[PDB]
Amino acid sequence: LVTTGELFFRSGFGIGMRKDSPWKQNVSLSILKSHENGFMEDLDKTWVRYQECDSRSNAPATLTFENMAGVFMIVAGGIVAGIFLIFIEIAYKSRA
Amino acid sequence: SNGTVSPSAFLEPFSADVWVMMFVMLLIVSAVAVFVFEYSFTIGKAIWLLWGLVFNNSVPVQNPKGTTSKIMVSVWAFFAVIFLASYTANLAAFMIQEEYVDQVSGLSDKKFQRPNDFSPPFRFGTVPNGSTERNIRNNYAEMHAYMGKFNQRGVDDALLSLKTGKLDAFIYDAAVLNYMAGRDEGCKLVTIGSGKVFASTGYGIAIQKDSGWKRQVDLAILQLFGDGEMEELEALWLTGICHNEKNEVMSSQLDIDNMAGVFYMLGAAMALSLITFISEHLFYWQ
Amino acid sequence: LASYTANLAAFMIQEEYVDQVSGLSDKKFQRPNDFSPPFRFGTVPNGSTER
Amino acid sequence: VYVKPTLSDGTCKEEFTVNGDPVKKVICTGPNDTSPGSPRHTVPQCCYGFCIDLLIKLARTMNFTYEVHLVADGKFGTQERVNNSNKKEWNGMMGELLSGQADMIVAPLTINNERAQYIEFSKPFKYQGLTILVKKEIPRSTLD
Amino acid sequence: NLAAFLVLDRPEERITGINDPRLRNPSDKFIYATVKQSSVDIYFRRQV
Amino acid sequence: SFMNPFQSTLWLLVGLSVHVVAVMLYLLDRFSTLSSAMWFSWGVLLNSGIGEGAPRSFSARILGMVWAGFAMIIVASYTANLAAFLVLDRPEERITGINDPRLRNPSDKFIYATVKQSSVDIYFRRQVELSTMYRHMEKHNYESAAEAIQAVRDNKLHAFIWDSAVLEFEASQKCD
Repeated sequence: LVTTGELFFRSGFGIGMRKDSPWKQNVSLSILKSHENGFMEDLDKTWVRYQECDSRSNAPATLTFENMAGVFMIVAGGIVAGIFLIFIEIAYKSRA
Repeated sequence: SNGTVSPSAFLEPFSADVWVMMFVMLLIVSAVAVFVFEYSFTIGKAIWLLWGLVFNNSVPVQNPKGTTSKIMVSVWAFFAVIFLASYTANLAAFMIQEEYVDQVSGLSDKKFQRPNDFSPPFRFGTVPNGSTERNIRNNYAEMHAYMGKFNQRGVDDALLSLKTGKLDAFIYDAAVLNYMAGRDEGCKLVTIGSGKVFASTGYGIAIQKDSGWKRQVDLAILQLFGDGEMEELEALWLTGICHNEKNEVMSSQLDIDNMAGVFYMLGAAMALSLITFISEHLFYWQ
Repeated sequence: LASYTANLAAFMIQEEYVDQVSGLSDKKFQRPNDFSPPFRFGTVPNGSTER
Repeated sequence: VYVKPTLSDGTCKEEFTVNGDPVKKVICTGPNDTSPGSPRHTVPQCCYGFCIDLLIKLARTMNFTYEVHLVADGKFGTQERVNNSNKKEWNGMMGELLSGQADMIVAPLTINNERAQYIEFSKPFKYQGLTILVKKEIPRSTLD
Repeated sequence: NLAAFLVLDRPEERITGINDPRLRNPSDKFIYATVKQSSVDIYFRRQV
Repeated sequence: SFMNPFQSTLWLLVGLSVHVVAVMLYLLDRFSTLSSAMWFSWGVLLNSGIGEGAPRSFSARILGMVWAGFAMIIVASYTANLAAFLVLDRPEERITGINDPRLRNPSDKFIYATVKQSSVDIYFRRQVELSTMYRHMEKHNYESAAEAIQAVRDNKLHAFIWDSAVLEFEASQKCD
């Protein structure tokens, strides 16, 4: 499965807090500081970026064995017909 | 880059299992024809004829003499014509689709970590006395000066120079770059990645410290996202003329770089021919 | 021959339309019986056409 | 936030990364039998992932402890009626903060109007949008 | 003719976005799903 | 029609390859002619057919199998690319009315005007959105409404905008 479409309304994530607790200022400063050290990008590439799958939205379908059964079938039918035709020709030559 | 991804597209059609059945059917039909002819035509001089026939018959061969063999080689000719038509049709279908590639990834790359020990000397345009320069100064310093040698001119002049013969690189803010690449003549400019940046910190509105206005302004701004007017404003005054899917490349030349596997197969072929010659010479002397 | 059989394939992509005659004046819709099939057309009464 | 049961003895197991680094893990306590119709009870578990590493990084520059308590409702929770009168009350996640038993909500939270109206957020640490997902494709026609 | 049959045959049952005609038009064979009373549902509930 | 579906250098390389294969087949006759081998190799790829230049025993055999395969590959790869390029031709603008963003903010290389002092100027003025388009039109506008069609037919203008009926008649009569 794959994700399509564009991005409508785009909020952000964030560590919540209480109202008027001593931490809020320092935790916001720490998040802002760490966001400018590659740390967020580092962890993103460490965890959210080992995507083995690939999209490759190209390369239309390749002919599989569903579009060649008829030709091999007519080849086999020709072989079967020739098997009897050889005897028919031999008998015709012998009679004539 | 106006490039088409066709490294080994010559073998793309006919999923690589029908050729084994082609060979098996070829050998079976040759053996059947020889057996029928039995009741100067050997059992090896028939695969030659049928291979040539399957492969746009051009080399002279020796036709059979029996009527049944005639009808059978005719049926094989029908097979060959159908197969060749289908193959060329699917090759034509396949070569159509080719859109673009990704020249480089983000900052994490030895390509960006090769200021001089690389191809002819490179550069990346930056705007002097900017936030980006200070950020990269705090970050990797080798790219700040050792690789940041050729500082570029202003925003428009740098893009023109990249459109000119310099065409080194450009590092700047994401929003202005996205707008500028969105609405420009032609489609010669695209931002690599476009959704994976290194220093996401956004814009904003500044207020005097501890004023007490923050709550109302913040709530008003966050309310605007609620009813989605910002998307309308952006689409009105940020969306450009470009960035509407893509159509194709259609590389006219199709140089030796894209078409090389056939010559690899031919090389394997002459290697096999020499090996067979050596084996015959060795086995014919004792 | 190759360029021919390629351009002929180029010609077999476009299809124009299935358009028909214009207006309410044509033998195909002038006499309901002067046609190959008996034309029982769609004209809802008590409407614009009926008046 | 990855969740996995504790290893018999009570200590979380050991795992390595692509770089061969041990993944940080905590003793995370969520109710057992996540199905709502069962008498869910506390069972020590192991929680480890992105947000956990973020809070560990926060710890090394703030000098404070932590005791993870997993949600008792399994939902983000929005503004809903109290089901007793016309008053609207918080359910799901944010109510656990608002009552008396939570101080940081490190989780896939998200900014909006009402939640930012009733509590004070910080600067965002990711700019994810909202998108749509469908299923992939398969080969095609021309039959015989 | 076979080339024409093999160049223009691709189905395009792709939703472009929030303005896709199949999305705005209600359907029973093209249902879409969300999550129970979360930050995504409130956005739709705000916009009538 | 010549090298343009192919790279400007591939032809000389394929000629060198045909000569190399021909001479190798000609010099593999010692296991128990040069002109004949050259003729066979020069012919099979070109698909003409001259001379009964059969190969030697069991070495030029496999060489011929692979040579024919390569010739078929090259010949059938020409047509695919040429058909693709021909199919991907016929580009144009085909303006879809005001919906196309190009004319909603065009450059001076794109020209589009209308008759002065008519109702279309009043409508364009009564629009807070297309003020820049109004200015671009007002940069060059025609006082008359009959010389505008001639100016368009002289390609000085190519995006004349005007009411329906006159345009329908002037397009149904004047072919261009």
